[PDB]
Amino acid sequence: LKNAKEDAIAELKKAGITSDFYFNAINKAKTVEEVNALKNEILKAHA
Repeated sequence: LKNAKEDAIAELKKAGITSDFYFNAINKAKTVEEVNALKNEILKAHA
């Protein structure tokens, strides 16, 4: 769970997401699936 969130946040920075409640959802993410869900949702949303 630890590094997953960091890779997600990093990948968002790569995607071009600099909006910080999303970083603080990802850091609150209870499960890895939820981490991925957030990342994929944000990506698809901005896409």
